[PDB]
Amino acid sequence: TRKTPNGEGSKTWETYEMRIHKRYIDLEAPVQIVKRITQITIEPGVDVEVVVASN
Amino acid sequence: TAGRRNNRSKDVTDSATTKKSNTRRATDRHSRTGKTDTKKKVNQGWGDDKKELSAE
Amino acid sequence: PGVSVRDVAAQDFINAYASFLQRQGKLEVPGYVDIVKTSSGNEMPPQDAEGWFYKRAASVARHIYMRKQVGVGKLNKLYGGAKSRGVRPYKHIDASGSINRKVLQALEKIGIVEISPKGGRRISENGQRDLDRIAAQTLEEDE
Amino acid sequence: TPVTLAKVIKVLGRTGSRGGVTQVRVEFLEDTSRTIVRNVKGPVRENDILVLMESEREARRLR
Amino acid sequence: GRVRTKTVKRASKALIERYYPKLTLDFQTNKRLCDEIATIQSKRLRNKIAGYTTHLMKRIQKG
Amino acid sequence: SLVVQEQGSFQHILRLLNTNVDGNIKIVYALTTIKGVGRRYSNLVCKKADVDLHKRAGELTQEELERIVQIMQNPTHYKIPAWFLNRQNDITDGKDYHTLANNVESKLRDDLERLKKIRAHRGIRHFWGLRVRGQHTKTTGRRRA
Amino acid sequence: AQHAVILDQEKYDRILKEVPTYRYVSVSVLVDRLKIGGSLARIALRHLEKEGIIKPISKHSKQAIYTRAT
Amino acid sequence: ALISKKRKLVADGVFYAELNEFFTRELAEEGYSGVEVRVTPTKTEVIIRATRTQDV
Amino acid sequence: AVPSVQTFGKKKSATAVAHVKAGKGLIKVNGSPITLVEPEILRFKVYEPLLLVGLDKFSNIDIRVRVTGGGHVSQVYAIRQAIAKGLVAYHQKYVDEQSKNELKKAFTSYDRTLLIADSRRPEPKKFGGKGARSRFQKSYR
Amino acid sequence: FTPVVLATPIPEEVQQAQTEIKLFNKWSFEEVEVKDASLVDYVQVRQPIFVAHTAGRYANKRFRKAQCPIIERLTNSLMMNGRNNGKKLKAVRIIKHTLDIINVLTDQNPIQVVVDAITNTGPREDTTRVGGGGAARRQAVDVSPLRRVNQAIALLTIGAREAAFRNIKTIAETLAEELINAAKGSSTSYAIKKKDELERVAKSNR
RNA sequence: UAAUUGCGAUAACGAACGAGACCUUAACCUACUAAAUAGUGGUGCUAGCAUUUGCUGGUUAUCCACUUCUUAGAGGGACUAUCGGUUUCAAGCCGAUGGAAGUUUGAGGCAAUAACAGGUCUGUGAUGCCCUUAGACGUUCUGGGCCGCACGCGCGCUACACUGACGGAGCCAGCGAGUCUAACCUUGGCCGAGAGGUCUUGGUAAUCUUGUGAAACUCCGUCGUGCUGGGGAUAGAGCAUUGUAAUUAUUGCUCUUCAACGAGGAAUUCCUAGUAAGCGCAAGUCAUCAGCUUGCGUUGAUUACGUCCCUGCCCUUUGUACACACC
Ligand SMILES: [Mg+2]
Ligand SMILES: [Mg+2]
Ligand SMILES: [Mg+2]
Ligand SMILES: [Mg+2]
Ligand SMILES: [Mg+2]
Ligand SMILES: [Mg+2]
Ligand SMILES: [Mg+2]
Ligand SMILES: [Mg+2]
Ligand SMILES: [Mg+2]
Ligand SMILES: [Mg+2]
Ligand SMILES: [Mg+2]
Ligand SMILES: [Mg+2]
Ligand SMILES: [Mg+2]
Ligand SMILES: [Mg+2]
Ligand SMILES: [Mg+2]
Ligand SMILES: [Mg+2]
Repeated sequence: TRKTPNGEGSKTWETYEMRIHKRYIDLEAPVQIVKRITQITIEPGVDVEVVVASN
Repeated sequence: TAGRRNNRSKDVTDSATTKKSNTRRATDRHSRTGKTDTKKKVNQGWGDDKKELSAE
Repeated sequence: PGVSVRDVAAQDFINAYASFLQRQGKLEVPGYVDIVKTSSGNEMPPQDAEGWFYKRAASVARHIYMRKQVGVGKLNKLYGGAKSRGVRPYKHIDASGSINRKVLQALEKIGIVEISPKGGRRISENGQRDLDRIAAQTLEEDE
Repeated sequence: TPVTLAKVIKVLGRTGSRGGVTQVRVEFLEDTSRTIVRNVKGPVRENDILVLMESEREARRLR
Repeated sequence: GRVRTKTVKRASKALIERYYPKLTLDFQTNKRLCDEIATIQSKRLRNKIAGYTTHLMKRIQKG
Repeated sequence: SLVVQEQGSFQHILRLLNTNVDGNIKIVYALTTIKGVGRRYSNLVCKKADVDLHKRAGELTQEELERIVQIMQNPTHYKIPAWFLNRQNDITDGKDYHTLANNVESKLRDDLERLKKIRAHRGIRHFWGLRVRGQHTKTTGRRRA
Repeated sequence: AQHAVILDQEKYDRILKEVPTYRYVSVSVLVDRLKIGGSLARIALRHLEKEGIIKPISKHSKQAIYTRAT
Repeated sequence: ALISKKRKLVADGVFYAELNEFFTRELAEEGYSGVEVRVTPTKTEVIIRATRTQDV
Repeated sequence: AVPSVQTFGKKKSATAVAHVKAGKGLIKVNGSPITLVEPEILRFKVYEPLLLVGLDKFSNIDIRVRVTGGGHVSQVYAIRQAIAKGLVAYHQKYVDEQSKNELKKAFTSYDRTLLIADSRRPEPKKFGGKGARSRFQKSYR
Repeated sequence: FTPVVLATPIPEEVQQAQTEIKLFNKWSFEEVEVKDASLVDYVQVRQPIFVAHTAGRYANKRFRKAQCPIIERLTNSLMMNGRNNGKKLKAVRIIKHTLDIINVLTDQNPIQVVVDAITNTGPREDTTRVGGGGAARRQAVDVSPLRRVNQAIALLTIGAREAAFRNIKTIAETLAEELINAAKGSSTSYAIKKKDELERVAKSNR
C-alpha cells in the first residue's frame, strides 16, 4: 500500500507481510492419551486441529 | 456550425498554450490573518520558562 | 540395439511421423482443415494446405507418449502462441480446442491414443509399438 | 610512418575537467632510459603499452 | 569500504589489554576465545571484534 | 521445390474485378489489392479453386483465373463458412454477402447514410467527421482531415 | 517489384556459366548478380546442388554458404 | 467452520483488531491497557489488562 | 546394490540433479541422450566435461540427469555442472584421491563455473521504477 | 586418435577433434597471433573455447573485462540496439556463420582475421574536449590499449549493423564483409574510415 | 570511509542518540532433526523397443531402505581471511590465491535533533470554528455527466521491419491467489473456426487448478525490399461474454477496410552485473474492463570504476543593520 492517505508526494509504497507456519504430526494412539494430550499443551494463539482416521 | 470541419477553420484561443498562473506562492510564509496571538496567551497554554522551577 | 522415441531428436521424429500418416491415408481429417486458423492468436492459417494436421497429430502423439496423461486444455495452452493485440501489448492465448480435440479422436479411432483414467489421454500400447517403430526407422536414414 | 612503441612506467593522476584523461610516464622498448609523460584516453594500468604517433613531445595540464 | 566502528576497535583494545596470554594471531581460535571470555549478542559482531583483535595482535608482534 | 521454365505464357499485370493486379507477385497476396479481399479470404478461395499456391499471379491459366472470380462473389454456393464473410444477415433482405472491389465502397456509404437518414447518434457522429467508436477525443486525433 | 522474380530461360544458363569463380554463393549473393529475387534464389540453391557445382558448408534458414566444385 | 487457514489467521487478526478497539473506547476511564485472547475448546477467554479492575 | 553417487548443479534458479552409478556408460538427461539437448548452439557446452577429462572414464559408469526450474539457457549450465561434479564425486568415495584431484585440475584450469556453483541472482526491483536499478521517467515541469 | 564408444553414442566428428585439440566450433585457436604490438594481453586467444557463450563475471573488476575471449567480446557487442538486447543465441549463431563466411574468403583463420580486423581499426590517438573556457579546442591524447580494443569492437559492429539495415544482405554477411576489409584496411569499411579520421583530427591538433 | 566511519593532530579526556550494530530476504551445508501434502534408489505389479545382461514409460500405498535434489526448525560460515604491494608502513587502500560468498556480501526494513504555513477536513463516528439543515449543501430513486474536442503539456503502448514479420514445430520459470452458510481457482469428456457453450470432477490448498508446457527465445520452411506479407490507426458488417442495464459502441471472436509512421529538431529522462535493456507471468483494482502499478522469473550485453565541467546539495571561512531570520 502507498504510505500517504492522499496523493501528494513521491510514490512511496509499503509492503506489509504476515507469516503463517503450519505443522502437522502423525500419531497412533488410544482414546485416552489423545483426549489427554489435546486438552493441555494448549497455547494462546496457536491453532491446533485434531483430524480423525484415514479418510 | 457543427462538426470537425467548422472548428478546424477556427483560431485557437491563446489561453490554450498558457502557463500555470501561480497566484500566491511567494506570499506563503506571510500570515494574511492579521491576527498574531500574544505572549501571555501563549504562556497560558504552553507555560513560560521563567516559571519552570515551579513546574518541575 | 533397441529404440525409444527419446533417442530420436525432437523435430526430425515428427517430420517422419508426418510422412507416415500421410503415406497412410488412415487419418480422419475433419475436412474444415485449410479454412481454420488453429488459434485466435494467429494471423494466417497454416501454409501446409493439405497437411499439418499430420504434423500436429504426430506432435500430439509424441507429447502424450512422453507423459502420463494430457488433455485438450493442455494442448490449447501448449500449442498456443503469443497473439499481438495490435497497438495493445502481447499476451499468451490458448490455441483451438476443436483442432486439438479432433486430433485426439482422429488418432484414437486410428489407435495411437486411448482415453486415460484420472483425465486426459494415454498413449496406447500399440501407439508405443508403432511410434518406436518409425523412431528406429529414422536412425536407419542416418545408419 | 615512424611507429613509436612505449611502455607505461607509472600511473600519475587524473587530469582534464571531465577526468577522462590520466597522466602517465612511459618508456620506449627501442632505446630505453628516456622517459616521457603522455596523456591517455581510456582505462590504464601499469606495464601497459601505448602507441605514440610521434616520438618527442608532451603535454601536462588539461582544462 | 571496510572500516571497523568505534565499538569494535574499543572492545578490541580492552581485549588485548587484559589478555595478551592466550590470544594468538589466529582469528579462528581468538573467535572461540571470545565466546568464552566475552559477552556479545551476535555471531556477526563477535567475528568483527575477533578479526580486529587478531589484526592488532598481528602487528604487536613487530613493534 | 523445383526449377520452372515455361515459355512466353506468363504475363505481368493481368486485370480483373475492375482493378489491376501485379502478375509477378505471389497470387495468394496478389488478389488482396482488390477491395473486399484480404489475406485470409484470398487464401481460402485460391485453395478452393484447385490452384497451386506456389504459383504467381503471372501464372494461372485463364480458366483457373476466371474460376477464382466465381468463388469470390458466390462464396456460399461454393461452401464457405458464412461467418467468413464481411456482410452477413444484411440489414434488409437478411442475406449474407461478400461484397467486393468497387462495390464495397458503396456498401460503406449505404450503411453510413442509413444511420444518418435515421438520425441515430452513431450517424450524427460520422457526419461531424468524428471518432464514432466512443473513444476519448481530447488528446488523440489532431491532424486528421 | 523490380525485375528478378521470374524464370527467363536466358537467366537459367546465366546462372550455369556464372556460378564458377564464386568463392561465396548464397541467397543474397544471387540477388547481387542483377537477377534472382529471394524466392527463386532459395530454389536455385537446391537445384545447383542437384549435381555438383556447389558444396554446402553451411546449414540453414537466414544463412546459406556454398563453394566451387572440386 | 469451513475456512482457509489463510483467511482464518488474517480474519483472526481483525478480530483482535475490533476487540482491542471496543475496549479502548469503553474502559479508558478504568485505565485499560489492552487485551489477549486464549483459544481453547469449550471456551474463548478474553483477559482485560486494565489497571483498575474494581470498576470493570 | 552397486556403487553409485548422486550430485546436483544449479545455475540461476535452475537445479539439475544427476545420479552416477556403475554402468556400461550411457549418458542420458531427463529421458533423452546427451546427444540431443538443443538449445544446441550451446550443445558443446555440456559436452565439455566429457572432453577435458577425456572421452573414456565414463565406460564404467552410467550418467542420468533431470532438470527442473530455471529456463532454456539456465538449465544447460546446471546440467554440465552436475555432470562434472558427479564424475568427481565418483572418485571421492570410490576410485582414488590422486585421480580425483587430477580431475578438478583438468576442470578448473579451464572451467566455466564447473564444480563451482554460480552465485549470481536476480535483485529485487523496488518501487520508483520498472526495473531493479532502473527508475521511472521524470519530466520536471 | 583411439576412438572410444560406449552405450549412448558420441559421433565421429565429435569424438575426434574434441579430445585432440581444444579448438573452436571447428577452427584452430592455435596459430592466430596478434600481429601488432601492445594489443596483446588485451586480446585473448589461449585460453581456447568451443562456443562463444560464457557465464563468467567480468564486470566485478576493472581490467578483467580484457580476460574475456575476444571472439565472445565481439559477439556480446552484437546483441544490442533495443530489440536485440539479450539474444546471445541470436548473436553466437551469427558469429559462427560470420567465421564460416570469412573462412570462405582468402582462407586463413576466421578467428585470426578477427584479430587483424580489430588491431587495424583501433585509434592510436584521439582528441577529447578540453574547455579552456568559452570556445574549446581539441587536445590530442593517445588512446589506452584497453579502450583501443573496445572501441574497435563497437566500431566494427556498429558499421556492420548500419550496413545491414534495409538490405537483403544478412548480419553475418555484413559483419564478415566488414571484418574482411578491416583485416588489412582497405578504407572500404566503416571502421577503417572512422578510426583513421579520428587520427586525422588527432593530428590536426598537436 | 558510503558515514562526526575511523587514524592521526590535539586542553582535552573518556561517553550516549543517529550511522554501525540490529532485523528480514537472496546466496552456501552428502554434517544434526524429518516427511504419501516434497522426493530419490531398490523390489513387486506393469507396457514398448531390443534381445546377451539393456534402453524408455505406467502403477496416491504392493512393500523395503534413504534425505543428494524439495521443504524449515536448530546450528556452522566471513572476520574484507592468507600472502603481498602502497600509504604518517597509522586508519585504510589495491592486487593475487583460497573460498558459497570479499562492491556496507547483494537487496531491502528500521532510522536521531530540526525544519515546511508542503499534501490530506474528499479515509476516518479524528476534529475547532464557519455554513447549511425540510423548496436540505441530509438522504434516496430515475436519466445524464466525470469519456464532452479547433488546440498546448506529461506518463505510457505499439511501429517503422531481413538481429524481421509470418506458418509449422522444439519447449523452459518464479512471486502469487483460490468457494460457508457458498458460486472462488478450475483439470478432464463432449459441441463450436473462434469467442464460448454444456455434463461433470479435484481443491478451505506444498494434496486440485498447476510442471500454471508464460513470453522473449531455439529449429524447418514461406516471404525478398518494393509502405511489402513491416505497421495496425480508422471504419463497416456478424457472433459471443460480464452485468437489471453495454446506445456515447465494458471486454472477447470472425471477415473486410489497410491510415500515420522510412530512426525523429531544439530540448530531456534512466542506468554500472544477473545490473541495463528485451520478455512474459502473478498480485492489487475487479460483476465486466490494464496500454497502470506492485512483485516475480526468463534471456542477458556495450561502457565507467573516474573527475568537479554542467547541475544539485552539504562543509567550513567571511558579511550582516535579518532573528516572523531575504516570502
Ligand atoms: Mg508455447
Ligand atoms: Mg507454436
Ligand atoms: Mg484489402
Ligand atoms: Mg538437505
Ligand atoms: Mg578466486
Ligand atoms: Mg499552503
Ligand atoms: Mg484526513
Ligand atoms: Mg477523470
Ligand atoms: Mg515464430
Ligand atoms: Mg458453429
Ligand atoms: Mg502495406
Ligand atoms: Mg501484420
Ligand atoms: Mg533511433
Ligand atoms: Mg488483474
Ligand atoms: Mg491507477
Ligand atoms: Mg555573526
